[PDB]
Formats: sequence, structure tokens, C-alpha cells
Amino acid sequence: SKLIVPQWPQPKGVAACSSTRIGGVSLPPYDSLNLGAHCGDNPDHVEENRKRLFAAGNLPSKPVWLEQVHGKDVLKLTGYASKRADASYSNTPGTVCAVMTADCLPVLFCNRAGTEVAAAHAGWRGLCAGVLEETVSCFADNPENILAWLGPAIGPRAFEVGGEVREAFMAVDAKASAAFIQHGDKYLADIYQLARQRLANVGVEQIFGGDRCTYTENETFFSYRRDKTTGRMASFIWLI
Repeated sequence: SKLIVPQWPQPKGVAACSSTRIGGVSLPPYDSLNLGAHCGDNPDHVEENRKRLFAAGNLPSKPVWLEQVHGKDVLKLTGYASKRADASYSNTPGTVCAVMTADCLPVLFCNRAGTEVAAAHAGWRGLCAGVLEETVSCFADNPENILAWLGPAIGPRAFEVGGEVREAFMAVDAKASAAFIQHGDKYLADIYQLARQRLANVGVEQIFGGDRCTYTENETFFSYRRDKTTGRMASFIWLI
């Protein structure tokens, strides 16, 4: 399948999907459903892949792509001065929030009532810096009414990092030590657990997903760590 549908108690007024590498037209190293236009692929192929995926996902409009910079800024999708941001927020029907990834954690959010949605691109830098709390801060609803879906990311068996990454996280939130295990001179990091921690700090505990690994599941996902020059997937959410 070209896409995954989040397994969460999705409100009737919300739609969401997350793409795989399967079912497009690109050739290696972008094989096949590469959505990224700035990673060296044949641009005709990328355009075709986007057409295929947007049709498969029944997107009502084109996604509002961001100029992702591995920061913590959120674009409120008001209908831009700048799209330099790593998350977006919408309360407008038909507006599609999207983040593009190939290892960095996508997080999709909505409220139980189905009146607000958001998408965050939470690579370790952005996650550490507070992109998830920034995104949550945009919601009008109460925190216990926010649902968060952890999309396909590089998982804890493959995401090896140096001690400086562990230090960066622990400097914000000491609990972060629980999300690393030592491997020689490095650490294996659980980005999912880090997300759960940082969201729990802001009262968001209804968390779903977190069961995939972009690195390990190579027939299903692109992985920057695995392949360096490769394609991108994306995660999408909208109010119907």
C-alpha cells in the first residue's frame, strides 16, 4: 500500500494518512513513491508520485508544505510571510497539514471533538528544542482532549547517537535518561519515548502509533540514516 492510516480513535471530522515508499514511479535510490523534490530525483517522477499519493489519500487540496529547518516553529494555516517552520496547525476544513520525513518523527495531532489538527516534524533537534510543546500550545482545547499519533520514525534498535544528544535532551528534562541505552561509546535512543515524555509534560497522554521503524522496515520506508541519498515520505492530517 502507498499509505498507512493511523490506528487511533480518529474523530469523524478528521482525516489522516502517512505514505510509504511503495507504489510510485521513481527508480533507485528513490524507489518508488518519493515525494521529495529536493533530494536529487527525477522531477517528473516526483510530480507523478505526489499525484498518486494525493489521489490515494483523498486529499481535498494540496498539502501546505513547509520549509523544514529542524527547528521548533509552527505555522498556523491561516490561508504566507514565511513557511519556515517544522509544524503546522489548522482549524480550517479542507486545509492539509503535512510534514515530510525519512527517519525524523512525524507527529499528527487532533482534538477528540474534531475541530483542530496539526502536524509536527520532530527530528531529534526539533524534539529537543520543544517543537511538540509549541505545536500543542496552538490548540484551543484542553490537553486531555488532544490525541497524538507517532508516525514512522527511526526506531530504538537503529537510532544510535552520541552522548551530546543524550546530554541535550537531559538538560531539558532529566527523565530523558530513560530513553537511551548505552552501546559502547554511543547510545541507542528511543525517539518515541522522548516524544511521549515531552508531550506528557504538557498534559498530552493519549498517544498512539510508535510501532514502526523506518530503518528496519526497508521494503516500506525510506531512511536517510540507512541510505543517505534517497526519497521522502510524508504524513498528512486535515479537517474534512
